[PDB]
Amino acid sequence: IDPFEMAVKQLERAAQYMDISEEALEWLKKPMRIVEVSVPIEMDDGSVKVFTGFRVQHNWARGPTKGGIRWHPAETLSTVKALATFMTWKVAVVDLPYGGGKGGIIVNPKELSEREQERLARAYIRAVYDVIGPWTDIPAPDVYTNPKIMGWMMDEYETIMRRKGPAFGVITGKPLSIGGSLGRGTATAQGAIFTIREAAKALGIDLKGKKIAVQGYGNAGYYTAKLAKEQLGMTVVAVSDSRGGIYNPDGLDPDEVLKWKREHGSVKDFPGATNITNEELLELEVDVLAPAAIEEVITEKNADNIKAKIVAEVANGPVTPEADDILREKGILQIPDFLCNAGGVTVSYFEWVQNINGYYWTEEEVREKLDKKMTKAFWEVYNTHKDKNIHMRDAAYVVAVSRVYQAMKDRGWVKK
Ligand SMILES: N[C@@H](CCC(=O)O)C(=O)O
Repeated sequence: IDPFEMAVKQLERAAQYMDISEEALEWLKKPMRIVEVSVPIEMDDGSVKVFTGFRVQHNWARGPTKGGIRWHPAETLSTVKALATFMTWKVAVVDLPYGGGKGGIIVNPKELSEREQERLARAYIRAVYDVIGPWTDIPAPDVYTNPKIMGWMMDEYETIMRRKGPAFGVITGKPLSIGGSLGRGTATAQGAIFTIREAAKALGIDLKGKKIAVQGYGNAGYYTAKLAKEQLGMTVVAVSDSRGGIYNPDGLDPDEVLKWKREHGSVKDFPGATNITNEELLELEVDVLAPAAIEEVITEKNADNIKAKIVAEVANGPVTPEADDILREKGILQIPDFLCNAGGVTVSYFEWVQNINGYYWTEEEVREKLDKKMTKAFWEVYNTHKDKNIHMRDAAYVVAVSRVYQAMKDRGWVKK
């Protein structure tokens, strides 16, 4: 059903466990500003083709909006609005001076060439310039969008702004050569590792030598497994993909698996492991489950088959609302998605701070700062969950919407 309707219904259901006025809830139920523009480019055949681009600024009570740009052929305004609403909560839960935003272009980047991609990025910036800025709206990379497009977009924005302010801060996730940050590439997996470490500390289970399964061997999933094996002392026994999955009782080395992904199709047919499917990995005996794949994979059909003490939501929406209650009844600690993968937006915030200050940090400073914010965020959510006897998703929503509501009351946007 409609993504924005799902997000609004989730917020309504989470509003039951916290004191919020009706006017503020109605304010939060709709985005503050929605921009739909035409994005024309010159194709390699010389013809001009016009694309539809979106930019949604859900709420800027706590600061400038922040969200990625999507280049997907199945992108709609409703999906962008839903993701912007989720970005608002994501930046509110980790205490960032940001609001929630999102953008997108209905396009297939595979069919476009390199020059067409650069033209598309520059035209999107020229179209949405009036509503974006370093203190207004900071975009970021997302699906089918990379630091190269970030660099093109930053260059176009700087060309339009005539270098009259900090142009590097208009967009994050850009190359290190031009205003990039250290630790951006592994930000979300590092944040997820921090939240998993805190969840284990809060459960009383020692994670060294414990089984972990990660679904989806993408950028987030591979690094989640690699850091789980490296700094958490986990044991990656199973990983999965879009074609299938592999499983090994002794465990797998993330470097080899990623090496294999480069020579053969996906992760299927690992030499020493067993070829399994995605549902099999979901209902597999591991200590921590990390579904970093597409959304809606843990559902009512397989909710009661889950046997993982910790379900880390690296992806956006990997667990359905009824699966949340089923897992809570089963006594499984569930880390909400907009809290678990908040490391990416936190490191993007660090990059923005470095851009606006003109001074840049090292790897260690970024890592320690990210560790502190994710630890504080997880502890706030878990304390809210314990003091009120609610699902962890409800506690995270309470924590985020409380900050947003407080900012709205301070600004005088809403009174009661
Ligand atoms: N949490 C964001 C990261 C991009 C950003 O820095 O806003 C996302 O992946 O949607």
